[PDB]
Amino acid sequence: SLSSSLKTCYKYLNQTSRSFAAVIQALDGEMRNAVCIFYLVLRALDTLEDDMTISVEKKVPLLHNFHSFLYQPDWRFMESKEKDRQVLEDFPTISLEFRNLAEKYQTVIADICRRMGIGMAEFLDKHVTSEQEWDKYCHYVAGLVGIGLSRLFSASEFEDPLVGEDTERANSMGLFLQKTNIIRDYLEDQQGGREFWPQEVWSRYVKKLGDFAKPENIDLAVQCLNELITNALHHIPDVITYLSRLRNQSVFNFCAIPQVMAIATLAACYNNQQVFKGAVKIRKGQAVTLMMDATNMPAVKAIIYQYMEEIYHRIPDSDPSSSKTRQIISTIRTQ
Ligand code: NI
Repeated sequence: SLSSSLKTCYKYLNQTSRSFAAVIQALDGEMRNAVCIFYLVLRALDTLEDDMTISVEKKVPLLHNFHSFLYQPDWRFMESKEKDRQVLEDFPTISLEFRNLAEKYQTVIADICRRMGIGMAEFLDKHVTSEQEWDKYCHYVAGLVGIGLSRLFSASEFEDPLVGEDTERANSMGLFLQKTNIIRDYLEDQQGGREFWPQEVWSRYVKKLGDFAKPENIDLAVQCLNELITNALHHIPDVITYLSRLRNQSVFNFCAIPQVMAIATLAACYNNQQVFKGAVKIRKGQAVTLMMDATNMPAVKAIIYQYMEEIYHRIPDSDPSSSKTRQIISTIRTQ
């Protein structure tokens, strides 16, 4: 039932999303192709942004005008040295399918690309300073994905207008995933010369973000870790509100699975020295269980509440964020 070009698009989706691909492919009806194409367009944009072999002077024009390449049938980019470069080399195939989408989906995807390109370009030289700047960066690379998705769901009418309307809750969905990834990936990012932890926070502990990798600094590193985890937890009430408003089963699964994965991850990272020694992962069986069970509101709430309990009873009295961590958890639990 797929055209030659759509066949190729799903192949790329599987190459670049692994799974998530199966969850996307389970989306009902018109949502499936819309989300598949949105994901590929975002992957192409992110592939440009990530590629350190592309100079800033070359990269900014590509970021600024990426949204316009969607309407340029022959546009491709042949000089990338990144893992997912096939989506850039074969962009014509993706944009062809994009232009085959209903106009209501095109409008959303183009708007999000435009906005993300501008934001990504703003952050190419600079690192993240304040907590407000952390939220801004996360909005650009992840919050806008949540906003775009929510707008696609409402436009398809498989979800209520409210989903696309409430940009704040949609933004939180994205910020929660992105902050979680940033926290978990401290060491991987360090070894790759990337710095995403906000300076207003870490500079309360060490003189350079890299100092957290030093074993004499483990206590300070964990305090900072716990502070950032506490920050991320503030998004959980919005995540619960967002999930609670979904009436489509395939949408609910698509939305809930990454969020329950993120919470399991934050729970694993909390007060955990191993964050600064390797990549803390969810144990493989457990990850598949959470995926398999993340299917209705009572079940997801029960999961989040259990993980919040595991954090709560691990909070060291001596942690400088201990009071705040307890308070957000009590807030999450009583929703
Ligand atoms: Ni420009």
